[PDB]
Amino acid sequence: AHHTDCTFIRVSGSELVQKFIGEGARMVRELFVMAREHAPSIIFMDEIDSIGSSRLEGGSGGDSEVQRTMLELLNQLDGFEATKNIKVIMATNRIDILDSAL
Amino acid sequence: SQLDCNFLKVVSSSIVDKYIGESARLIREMFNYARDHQPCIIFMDEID
Amino acid sequence: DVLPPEADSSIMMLTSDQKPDVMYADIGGMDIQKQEVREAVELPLTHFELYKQIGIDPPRGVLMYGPPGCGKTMLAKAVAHHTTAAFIRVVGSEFVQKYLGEGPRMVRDVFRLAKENAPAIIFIDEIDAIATKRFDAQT
Ligand SMILES: Nc1ncnc2c1ncn2[C@@H]1O[C@H](COP(=O)(O)OP(=O)(O)O)[C@@H](O)[C@H]1O
Repeated sequence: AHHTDCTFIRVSGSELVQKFIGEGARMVRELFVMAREHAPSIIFMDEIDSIGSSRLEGGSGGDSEVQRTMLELLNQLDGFEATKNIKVIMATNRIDILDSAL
Repeated sequence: SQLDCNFLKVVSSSIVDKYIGESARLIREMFNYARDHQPCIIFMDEID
Repeated sequence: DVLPPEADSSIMMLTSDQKPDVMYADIGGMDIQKQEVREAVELPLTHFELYKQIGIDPPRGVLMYGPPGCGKTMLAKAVAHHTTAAFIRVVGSEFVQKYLGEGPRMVRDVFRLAKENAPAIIFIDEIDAIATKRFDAQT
């Protein structure tokens, strides 16, 4: 962050999680839109077990909305549109708990 | 029957909240309420 | 015009009018712990130049560790009373709330208030619920 004049953009772990449904994905979409609006940028998602881990079988037996946020982030990182000049840095202990997609 | 006569303060449930701030506010509100009159004694029942 | 800072509705910060009533003399002879907690919190704050002149970057976090009742909370109240900076005490139970995300929001807001109210000392007491291992949850 301190040596590169790109435009660092932070995101903690438990910060894209919002109680109201969908507000945990509109935030990610706005994040990437702001990044695209800001030219060369780098995002350092800090401990990312939060919006991560592995998809759990749904129902009333596990978390699902965090799963939708993870899906939104995944799609925006590599989806129908090819993001240009945006780079992401993800740091998180326990590499073996993340999902097979991220 | 003692020189209190002020007993009632129907149970105590409204002090339930989701943060300590609202509980402190309600408890000082009731404490001032008790301070309003002669020795006031607060029923605390109706808890689950 | 610009009005004074406001919006301190959820003000858990003591900031006078709720301070505990204990000096460093209602605690009975916890000499080693008293000295250590002082040198951890109180000393770095007043005699700041006493530290940089050695290149230390004083400690930023201290734990409490003892049997079920030994004065842990009492020394916390005492440090809070004999202090110059703010003090916010939030038990490690008001964090396990119902609506999802509303949990970590409380931590973020607590630290934001701490940073926005000058030097501060944050006390998380009885934090034994949310500290326990990893146990990668499959649930
Ligand atoms: N050495 C002591 N001096 C004065 N009071 C004490 C002492 N030890 C225990 N107490 C009283 O016993 C209580 C125990 O508090 P404490 O053990 O800190 O709570 P916790 O169970 O969270 O550790 C305190 O409120 C205090 O009033």
